[PDB]
Amino acid sequence: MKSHFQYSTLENIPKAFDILKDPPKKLYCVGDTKLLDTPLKVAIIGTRRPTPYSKQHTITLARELAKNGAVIVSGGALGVDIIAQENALPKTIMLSPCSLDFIYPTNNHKVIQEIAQNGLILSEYEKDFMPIKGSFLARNRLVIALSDVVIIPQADLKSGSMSSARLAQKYQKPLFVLPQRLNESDGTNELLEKGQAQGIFNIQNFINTLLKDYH
Amino acid sequence: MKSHFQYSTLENIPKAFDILKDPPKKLYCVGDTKLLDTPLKVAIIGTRRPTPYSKQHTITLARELAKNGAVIVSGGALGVDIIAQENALPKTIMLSPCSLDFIYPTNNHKVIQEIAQNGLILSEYEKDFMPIKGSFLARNRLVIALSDVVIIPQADLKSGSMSSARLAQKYQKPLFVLPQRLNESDGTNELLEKGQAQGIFNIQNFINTLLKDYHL
Repeated sequence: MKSHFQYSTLENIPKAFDILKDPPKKLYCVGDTKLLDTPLKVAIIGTRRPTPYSKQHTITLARELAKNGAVIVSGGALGVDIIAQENALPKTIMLSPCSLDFIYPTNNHKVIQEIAQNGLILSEYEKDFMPIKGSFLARNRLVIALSDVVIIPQADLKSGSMSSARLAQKYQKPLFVLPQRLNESDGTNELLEKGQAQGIFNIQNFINTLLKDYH
Repeated sequence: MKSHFQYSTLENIPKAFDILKDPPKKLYCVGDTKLLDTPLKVAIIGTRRPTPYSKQHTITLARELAKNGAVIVSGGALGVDIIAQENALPKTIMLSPCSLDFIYPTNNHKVIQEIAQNGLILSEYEKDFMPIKGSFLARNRLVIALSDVVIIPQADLKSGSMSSARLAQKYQKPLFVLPQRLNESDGTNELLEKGQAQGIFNIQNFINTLLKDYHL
């Protein structure tokens, strides 16, 4: 699926990538590259199949933060990713697991089009490049490193969101998860039992605290 | 409603009550007083109207703890209390808000009767004393001071579970809650919010850890 994206290259790889053990040598971009300068970047990632409960609060989170000047970052994946990005428009950055001439995943072509138009997409791949196992993971570390804080509304064990969790750990990014009933979001509950993550027990409080610390 | 319980007076006020500001000077008992002499006592208290979700883990906790020699302590009220006490039998202790010649609430008379037979019921009140707004609260202090740990599976704000939660804090009893969605039980989520309580994110781990800390 061709995007028909007229995309350039980004002058300077942002400072945030410096922390990487294997930084990206070059980045391609489409849309507003001035979202890269913002005070607060929040990564919102998670399962491809969120419950109406997870979805509902992801929307609230993405919207509220975006409304108050935060920028949402994700991978455009089905589920939490795309839900969070679409509801943060225009203040949202996507890290693509494929080159900017393609659209992945194809099911989200609609929102990805709006992001390229109103937000920002970045790729570590020049052109005619499609996703393979290792390219998702590599895209992932970019989302985690670019962001100040990581929210994972819902996730299972041994998932990509757990990979990312481990990344948020070693890159000292604060990890936040939505409270979930036992057995409904194992991944996020394990992060909670291990103190590897902080719970969001009040949306208004979690967001206001976060704005105050940057703002 | 008469209980028709034959009951007595406890020989010794348990030491756990000395931490109270206003310890009870006499306690009345029916059932098995040797349940007072156990290593570990867990209060399980909460809303009268639990979700199937909260009921199911309340059940697992009461049963798995009782199975392994813990004693479950509660107040015999509708919902969480009675669910926990029924599932812990015979290892359960109830603190009654009325004298032991009465049964309250009447609808729990079946499980309360089983507790009188195989568990232990205690009361601050000698006889001819039916529950009043204040005997419920007085009874709550006895629940928290007797226990070593406190579990509140689910609860709303402005509730009795909440006045008890303060008591746990005031009396330094580690306080635990079930994971609950936003806007579902605001009392227990407020306790997580304010760092006043610890969440139970793995039932089996919570239980094994609890049993090992008390050498069971």
